[PDB]
Amino acid sequence: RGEVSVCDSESLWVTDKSSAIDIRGHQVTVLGEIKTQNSPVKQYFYETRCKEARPVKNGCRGIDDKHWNSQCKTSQTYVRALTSENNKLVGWRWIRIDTSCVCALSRK
Amino acid sequence: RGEVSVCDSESLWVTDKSSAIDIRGHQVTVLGEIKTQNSPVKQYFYETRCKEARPVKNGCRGIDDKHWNSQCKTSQTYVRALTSENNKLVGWRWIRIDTSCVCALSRK
Amino acid sequence: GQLSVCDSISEWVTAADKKTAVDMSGGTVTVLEKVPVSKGQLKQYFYETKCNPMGYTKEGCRGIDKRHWNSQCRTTQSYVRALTMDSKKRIGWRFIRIDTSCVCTLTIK
Amino acid sequence: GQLSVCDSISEWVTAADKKTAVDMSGGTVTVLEKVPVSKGQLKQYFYETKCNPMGYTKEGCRGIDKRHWNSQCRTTQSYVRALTMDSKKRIGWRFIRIDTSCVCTLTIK
Repeated sequence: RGEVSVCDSESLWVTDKSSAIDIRGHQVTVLGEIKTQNSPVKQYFYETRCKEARPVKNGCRGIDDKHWNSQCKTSQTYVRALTSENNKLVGWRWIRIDTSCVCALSRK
Repeated sequence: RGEVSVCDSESLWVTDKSSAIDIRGHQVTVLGEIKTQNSPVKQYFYETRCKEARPVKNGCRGIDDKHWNSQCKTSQTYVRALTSENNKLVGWRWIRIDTSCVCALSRK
Repeated sequence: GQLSVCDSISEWVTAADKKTAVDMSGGTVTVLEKVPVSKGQLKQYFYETKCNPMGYTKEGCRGIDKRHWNSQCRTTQSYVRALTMDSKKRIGWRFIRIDTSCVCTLTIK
Repeated sequence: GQLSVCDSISEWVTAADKKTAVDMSGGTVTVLEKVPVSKGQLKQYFYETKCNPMGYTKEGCRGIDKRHWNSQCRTTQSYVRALTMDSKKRIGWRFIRIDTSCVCTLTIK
């Protein structure tokens, strides 16, 4: 019971996502459901972002501010989602979702 | 090229079956389609019955009529089909479909 | 009563006992054990009939004019739809061959 | 510019390379290679990120006040939906765990 993270984070199930940035860099609409196989099953994501950009207030925790500048930034990963673009071309695309909180280092 | 069958038969794809006898002995309606998995795919059977009850006219061919009475009867097998009964209880039931032509022997 | 020209036996066979099968195209296909329906799952099984290997008709059929004929009981197959998966791992409904009868065949002696 | 506290590498991983995975329930599940969609099939794959085993950060994280701290980069996982099949051979969409990050953990020295 002595472990501590350089940055804190929260995970949550995101159930009403309707917009996202795909692997190409476009804004696409995330559909609310996957109808086929005739269920139909709703489409939701397990997300995890940063609680805030600074746990301590020099940047991230545990850092050597004596020679480093930090910040806790949410990082993203790609996940396939059923989407549409301008209400057309409905299909599976790789979209960016917040997947973790990570410490960014900068020199001085 | 010298083989001959005791009874002849025909196979066909049956595409408009709407009634059948199930494993319990009831008359059930065969639905025309299997909608789920959201295709939807039509429901058809590969059937095979007797061309007629007598290829030769003593009964079946190759028999010893000198001490046997034969007849070629269509025999059935059970296959699961999506069905309904009195327009309710839609589900998968074992139904009887003609599956082959077979020679029935009787003594004298 | 009557009597069959060839002795047969039927049996319920699950996809689990079966494993693989040949479709109407020649391809070897794996037969899935359960199929997703509305409520839940459905165990996939088949009703098969074949020549009884230990029936009386194991050497020739019954009631055959042995003078002009040689005979033999053989298992014949039929096409049944099944949820399956092919070699390229694609899942779908296909017609596969299953034993459904034991018929008598003659050859002129 | 910036620099990560922990060195990571990403990779596209197909269900074919993967095979099995653990769902949100603890169960080992087989990940299906292709999923039936409208037109045809869809090869099933994932984008995974993990601590780079041959990165500079293999013994402790970068920028750590080594005076008061011990540190370490570790791969953390996330939940992604996947068409899978369980131990009772049931097919369905489930959340499975996949590596999505490499984070730094501290322990007071």
